[PDB]
Amino acid sequence: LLKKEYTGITYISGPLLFVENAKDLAYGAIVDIKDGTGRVRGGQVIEVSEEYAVIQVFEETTGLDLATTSVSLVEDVARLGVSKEMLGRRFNGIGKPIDGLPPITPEKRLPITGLPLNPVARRKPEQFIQTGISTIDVMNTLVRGQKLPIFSGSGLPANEIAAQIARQATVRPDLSGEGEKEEPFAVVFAAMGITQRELSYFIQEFERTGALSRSVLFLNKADDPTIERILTPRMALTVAEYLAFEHDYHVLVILTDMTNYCEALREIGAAREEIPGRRGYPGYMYTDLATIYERAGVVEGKKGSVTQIPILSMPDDDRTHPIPDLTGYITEGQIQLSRELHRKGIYPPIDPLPSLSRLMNNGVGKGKTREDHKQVSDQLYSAYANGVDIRKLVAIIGEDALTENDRRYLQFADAFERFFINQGQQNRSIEESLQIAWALLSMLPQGELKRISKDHIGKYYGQKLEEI
Amino acid sequence: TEALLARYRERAEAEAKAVREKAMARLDEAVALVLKEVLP
Amino acid sequence: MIQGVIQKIAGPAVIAKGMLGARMYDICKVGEEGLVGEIIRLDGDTAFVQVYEDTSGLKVGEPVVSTGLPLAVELGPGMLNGIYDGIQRPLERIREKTGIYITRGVVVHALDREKKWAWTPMVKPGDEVRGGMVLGTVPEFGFTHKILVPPDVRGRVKEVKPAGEYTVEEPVVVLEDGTELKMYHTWPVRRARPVQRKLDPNTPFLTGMRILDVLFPVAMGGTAAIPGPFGAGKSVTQQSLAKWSNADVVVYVGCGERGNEMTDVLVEFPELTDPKTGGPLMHRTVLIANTSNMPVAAREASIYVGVTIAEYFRDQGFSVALMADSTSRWAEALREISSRLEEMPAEEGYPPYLAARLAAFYERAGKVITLGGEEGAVTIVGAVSPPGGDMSEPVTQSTLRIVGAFWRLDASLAFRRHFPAINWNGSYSLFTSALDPWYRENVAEDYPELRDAISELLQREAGLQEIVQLVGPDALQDAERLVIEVGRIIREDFLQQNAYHEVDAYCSMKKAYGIMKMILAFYKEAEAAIKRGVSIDEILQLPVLERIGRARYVSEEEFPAYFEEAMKEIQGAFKALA
Amino acid sequence: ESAGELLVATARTQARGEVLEEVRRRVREALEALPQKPEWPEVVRKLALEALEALPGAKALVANPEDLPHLEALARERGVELQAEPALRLGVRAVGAEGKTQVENSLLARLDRAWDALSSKVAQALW
Repeated sequence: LLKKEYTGITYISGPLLFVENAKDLAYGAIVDIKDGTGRVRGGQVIEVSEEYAVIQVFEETTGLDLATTSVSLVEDVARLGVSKEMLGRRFNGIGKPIDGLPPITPEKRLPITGLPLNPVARRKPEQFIQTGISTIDVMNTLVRGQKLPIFSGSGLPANEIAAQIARQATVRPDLSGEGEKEEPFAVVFAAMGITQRELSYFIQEFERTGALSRSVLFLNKADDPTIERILTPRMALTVAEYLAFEHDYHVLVILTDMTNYCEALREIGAAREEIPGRRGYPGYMYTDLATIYERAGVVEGKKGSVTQIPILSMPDDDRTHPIPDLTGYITEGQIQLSRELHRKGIYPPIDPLPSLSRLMNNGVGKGKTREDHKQVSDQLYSAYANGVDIRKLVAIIGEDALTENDRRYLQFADAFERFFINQGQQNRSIEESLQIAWALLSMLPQGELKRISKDHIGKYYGQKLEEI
Repeated sequence: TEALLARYRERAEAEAKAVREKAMARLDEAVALVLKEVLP
Repeated sequence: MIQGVIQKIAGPAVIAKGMLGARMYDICKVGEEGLVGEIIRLDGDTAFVQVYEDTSGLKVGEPVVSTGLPLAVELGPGMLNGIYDGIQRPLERIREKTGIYITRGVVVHALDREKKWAWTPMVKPGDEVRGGMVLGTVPEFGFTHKILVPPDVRGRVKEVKPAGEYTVEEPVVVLEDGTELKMYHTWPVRRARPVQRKLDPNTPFLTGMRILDVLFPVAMGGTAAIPGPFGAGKSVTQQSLAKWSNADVVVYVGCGERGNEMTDVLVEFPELTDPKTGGPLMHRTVLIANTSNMPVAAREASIYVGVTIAEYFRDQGFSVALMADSTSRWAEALREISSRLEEMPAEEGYPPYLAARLAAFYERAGKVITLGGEEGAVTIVGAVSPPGGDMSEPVTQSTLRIVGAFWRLDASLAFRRHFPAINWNGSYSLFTSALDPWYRENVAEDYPELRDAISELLQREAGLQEIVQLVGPDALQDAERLVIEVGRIIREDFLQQNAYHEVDAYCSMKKAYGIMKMILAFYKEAEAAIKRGVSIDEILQLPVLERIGRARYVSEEEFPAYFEEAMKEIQGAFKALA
Repeated sequence: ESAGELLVATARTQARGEVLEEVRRRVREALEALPQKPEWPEVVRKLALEALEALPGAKALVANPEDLPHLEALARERGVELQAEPALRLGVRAVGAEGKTQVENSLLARLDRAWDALSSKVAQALW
């Protein structure tokens, strides 16, 4: 309960300072750095030795000095106090309220880094989330427990898609067979380097839909300290796991602009002169991102769940950039927006071909959705790939030279983009999306549907595009 | 309409007063617990 | 034992002072919690330790104890049907002890010590025993686990315990020098286990995938690398290798990859059936799991542990398949530790000895004569995760100098939902010539000629595609158009395979040969018809094409009848056009 | 809709916070009233003992001149100097030999560092 203070500051440079006699500072401990003016700023121990301890200051080192600066221990392990009463609050990215309300009374203090989930303790994500968006529901299905990012661009509407998914996300027990009444999603929202325009959009949307009472918001703004950007997703996921696996909640985590997280990580790595990787990003960026992304899933013997929908803006629309590249190696698929579709006026502008969901098969078919889902999706993929290839051919050798089958594939590609992908702000149940899908597939000769068994073609083929 | 908001405002005032009144019945005991823990 | 204290903590690395006499690559317990680590540098009175566990909360001045022994695995009955951490700790036991999260510092034996095994001696008093001989046997799950002599142990038998039920600790044979031989022995994971002789691979590592089994095979003791960008199908391909391969035992190493994949294996396999044995698939599988968010340095330990266990089961006389979920993450771990050591990097930050480590790992594969005189084999398939799909990276380039097959995944094919998504233009195999004798007597006498014809058709299609994409299909002659169409038929009806389909997931060699023969027969008849003035459209609109297009979804037990019928129908249809 | 429920919840939270602030004030006055209550020598001696246990290499102790008449016997017994300083009341601090480490055991600081841990128990007691 007592306070230990170290005054042997020997060196300050960039975001680091060296403390001389700090043998009792554990590796990874949190400290308070008090300035001559009495202002206190935080920091974490990143290396310790008999000679000195290297501290990483979360905010700029302006105003510190070697004569009147003192470092005090705060906790051996970076922890966060969590309570069910977190729902409906706002926090600043280090965990402190910015809602003008009294601080929470913690039921428990949890280490923010968390602990790895035992693989034998997990269970398979199998419950299908209905997002109301056909391009996701039919072709890139999301299931509870999944980690499915949105690969966005600079000026593209990824925030709109995230808000729409949060609004329309439902689980449809009627198809599954349990028949029990659903429960709503809690939303944990972590913002890193977010601008006021985007924050205003999100706050207004959540207020409009009433979800701001069943949500927790951690807001690191683009005017907030950069090194604090590394704590935000970890605190968000600590709260998410607490709620899900101790109170049986179904949480939906949105991490907006993970590109900002990776930029902060590069800043720190460059400061510490660690061995870089591909474009100056630290060689351990993959492990660091995994420690955030692999905190989703579903546990055996637990009713709750954690779904993650990270949002990252691909630099220069480049998919081979280290940030998207490493994310795609960790996450379970990705939803990639198309600048071309956006310029054509399509919302949501989700490109199917560079989009994938890896957990779709464990969430669709018999006893979940309806039996033709997987084959319909496969056939749509084949047809759209052929349509895009024929479109490439047409841009060289003109439309008039096309065979009639190729002309059909062209018409399919266009109708797809204009009726399946484009749906505005509408909420489509899985039944309506599958109906539209079969309507588009009916544009092709019944014999070219090689991915679908005969029975399904008989059952559903032949509906026109008269849907209204 | 505004009637629901007025009713909820009355409910909020009632709840706040009720929480305060419930608290007043044990304040000294909580002070004693905090003193026992904080003192050595 | 050498005891010292922590002098410095930096990530997965700890420097311990007072360790004069500690040896290179020995195991030391770091901290009050006894975290496992390996010494990798000695300097004066200090030792650099890489820790195979999380280091948060450690304080300077905490004890460091050297065990005197290198990193070793327990090798004995109890490993089949199990899932292990990187340093061989049963994860079921870890869960039962620490709940749903992996807490650090848990000490538990790799092999259960309270289990009873039915022991059948195969030796008698007075018998001379050399390294690797079979002392006896114990049933495990339908396998016949042979209790071996450790490789570096010689002597004469003094007493043999009679048939009965014993734990792994019971001395089942005692030698004259007094050395007690149990059901298990420890082996260092960085020393390759010895063999009598290395053989020439002459039989195929059947996989269940048509493309890999036909165009780019791997021999039973060969090595393959399967690199690919994210989303291409590495995990699905390796899981299918594990489910359908003709190996006796599969050691599946999840080095720094998704934990849902480990859960998927654990949940699904217990319900599938071993293709040959008939029992549950899990019963032939060893799982080594060091997921992405588990400690970084344990990735290397996981690789070595898996390869040593594979060598052990080879030494019992089994054909073993080793899958490495990503060697790229092993390379990343080495890069991290070299960053802590303050070493100077080679290309892209990796240490210059990366190629040496990869080479040593892959050279443990091979068909061999065991020290016991029986034939064993270990087959290694290695997954590489190049950043951006670039194949000019150090890990892929270092692997390509040592593997005998190069299964190249392509993101363009995966975007079009063409799976397994193997670039047949960029892939190769150095085992095709050596496996021809086996094919000519186990598949068909002319199988290699059909395979060569299909490869030639694909090469012609690749040549024509560049012309078509710029000048349109109509500009070609009828022969080239037929080649384009047959190349498409090969792609969609032969090269594509659905891992999630109840029948198409697995394909036998006979079925692949049948599909190829049907395709080539159709091509010959179509060429004849083109010369006879038949229109390409007439050929394409034929109904036999549907028969060939649905042939892969037909089951094995009825495929030959379908095949005979379709072969008749091909001639019947091309006679109809006249 | 739930706007009224938001009003109710914010009122409840503000009330709970004000109640806890009242409890905090009661505790802090109770602490600052110690230098009068005849135990205030024994408590400062116990705090000094704890501080000395905190620093193995302790070389000095610091306390207000009023606390000195009680801490002198412990200071001399423990082989550590004593100094009169108008520093924080309600405790003692130990100074390391090199002069770069220091442990303080004020009761106000202990209250600050224990409030978060005690809040759960206090809330369960009150309600």
